[PDB]
Amino acid sequence: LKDVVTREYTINLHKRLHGVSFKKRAPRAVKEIKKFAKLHMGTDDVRLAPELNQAIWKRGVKGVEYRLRLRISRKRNEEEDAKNPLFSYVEPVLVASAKGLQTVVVEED
Amino acid sequence: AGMTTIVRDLDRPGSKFHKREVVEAVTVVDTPPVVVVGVVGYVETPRGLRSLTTVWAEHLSDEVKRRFYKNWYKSKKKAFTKYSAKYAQDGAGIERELARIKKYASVVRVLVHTQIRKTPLAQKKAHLAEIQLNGGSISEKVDWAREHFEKTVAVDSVFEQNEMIDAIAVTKGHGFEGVTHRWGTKKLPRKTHRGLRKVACIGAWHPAHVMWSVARAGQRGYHSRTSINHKIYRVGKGDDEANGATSFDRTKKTITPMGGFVHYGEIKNDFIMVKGCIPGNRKRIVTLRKSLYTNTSRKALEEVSLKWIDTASKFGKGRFQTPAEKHAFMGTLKKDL
RNA sequence: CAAAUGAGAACUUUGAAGACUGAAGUGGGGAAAGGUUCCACGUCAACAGCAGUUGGACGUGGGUUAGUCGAUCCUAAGAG
RNA sequence: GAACAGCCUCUAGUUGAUAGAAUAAUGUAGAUAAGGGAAGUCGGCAAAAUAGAUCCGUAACUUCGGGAUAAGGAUUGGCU
RNA sequence: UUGGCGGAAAGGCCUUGGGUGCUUGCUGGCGAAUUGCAAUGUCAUUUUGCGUGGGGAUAAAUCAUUUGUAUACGACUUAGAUGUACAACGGGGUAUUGUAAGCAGUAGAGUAGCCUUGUUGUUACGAUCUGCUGAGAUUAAGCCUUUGUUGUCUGAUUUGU
Repeated sequence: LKDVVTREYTINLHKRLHGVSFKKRAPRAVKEIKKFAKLHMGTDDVRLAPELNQAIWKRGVKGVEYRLRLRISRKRNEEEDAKNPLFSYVEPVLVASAKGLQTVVVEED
Repeated sequence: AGMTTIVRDLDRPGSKFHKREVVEAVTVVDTPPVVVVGVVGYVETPRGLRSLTTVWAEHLSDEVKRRFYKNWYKSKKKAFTKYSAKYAQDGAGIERELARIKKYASVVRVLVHTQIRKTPLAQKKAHLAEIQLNGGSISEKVDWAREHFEKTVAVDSVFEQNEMIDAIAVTKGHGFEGVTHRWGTKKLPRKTHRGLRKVACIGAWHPAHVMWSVARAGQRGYHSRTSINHKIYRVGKGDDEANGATSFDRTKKTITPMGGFVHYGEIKNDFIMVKGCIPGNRKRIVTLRKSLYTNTSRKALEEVSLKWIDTASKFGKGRFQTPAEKHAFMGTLKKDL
């Protein structure tokens, strides 16, 4: 019963979206978070929470936050599962600031 | 590695800056000692120089076999394995090849390779080249090569200060370029239909072809260039703190600027500071070659003593040479309690 | 962004966010014109210069209620 | 705000225009530029500069009505 | 089997010796027809194979990922199966800006009174000023370590001397 890990990460959307056209910054932030989850858990099937979408779009197209504290939980697919048995769910985690935070495993307990 | 600035007294008897200090741009080339792994002999033929054989070293560096590979990580690392099996005897197939190089091969060159692991680059793939030995008989040259097998030659052995050398490098690439910047053609007037960064007339009616001498768009940069007459301003030692320290400054500081050379890093190895610019960009392999003639010019024969070397940050407008000087100017700070 | 529907969803629906028109509007009605395009119910053949589960498309149906709103009556330039 | 001008927002409506990736040249649209300032060019074409309001000041000429916002100067916020 | 010599494109030359076969150097014995009167009348060569034997070692490239010293796309410098390797975050260095929020001040032009009979009693405020505070924020996206945390490391195609 492995590959069910949940980890807290900090993603630097600043370096991610440096030099991007203003009308594509929040969509590109969504795609960069998908790629970040894929690089850190190997799962193509990345599902973003609507609250994380709200965090990304909090300040319009070009107002994506500099650093985002995400909670990526790799889970197991079900209900007519897709090609990949595993998928990642990316959630927003509320912090006062996203600075000074290191990636940390969280457990179901 | 990058460019920096020096201050030196200028000595040409007759200039209005004679015995007056001058501020000069210099280029720093980080030169860790290169390993001599192998030699090749060239017999002269009525079709040019033709290599007759190459004799390699017994143990080759991991970086040099990486040079020989492409997907190095997913490899059996079988490279020069049977050559080293040929080795481990006295001269079973080795003394014979060296003897062939002596008997023939008027021109003999040593195969040398860089220490990319010493250089701050992330390459791990050494640069393998040939260097021609230019003295003595062929027997002397091949004896030199065989004696220097698996040995590291430092640049202070070959290049001296106040010396004119040539830099051979591939210049910085700039992709596809228009004719206006690729050739420096006059821009067309503002009221030009269909663009103005072009050459207006690319040929007459006859000959009914575009000639090779007409300027056209295409690749700019990434060209091989050999620029001559660069004066070596310093041959500094990596195993030496206060590299950038001179008899005028006497401050214990290294040539590496504040925050490190931009896009490159540090110069923890031996280095050369040459005057002016050289072809190629930072992080790029360059070849430093001895002059092909005897240049006096009353400029090649100039004795250069450096009075000061700029080690301020190149990542902006750095006002300080050393962290101690920065702390001395700014006093105590909030971060350091 | 998620969910639903669906064989199939960048485009359908529903939530959530970000926006826009900014009251001489991208809003609510009408005149000429169109003629059923209105509205409900079913899916890929065509059409919607990508797609389509959607549609002003396709098939089948339903829909327009006046003594008071208009016409009808009057005369205008004019026609006869 | 002088203002159904330009900007932002309630009501209402829309989120429709094939998309994804990358960011070569040349384009289209929009900008900036040392020092010089029309030397460019048929030609100051194009662009720039000017600009609202208050106060001061305002010539030649004149059909006495104008020219005139002539030209030319200064000020402008917040708070008590 | 023994010396070599030959690098211009050497790929050729004798020998030192042992074994074997012909010898037209000089003389004999047998055979040849009939392919019919000629018919080129068939005699020498960049490759291989279910195959046989005198013997040998079990490699890479490419796609996918990455990289940015490159780049329109291809190409091009790079990295990636346990390394002081790579990557995502965090301190440092570095740099850019200019002194953050909050709290406090008998600071601040001033506007309205108390009575316990006027050298700090105080309130409803008040742009700004001062202190914490060269602070705070940003810092590679084409500047470094994972001495800190956390993860990654056997996926697909082709190559005949």
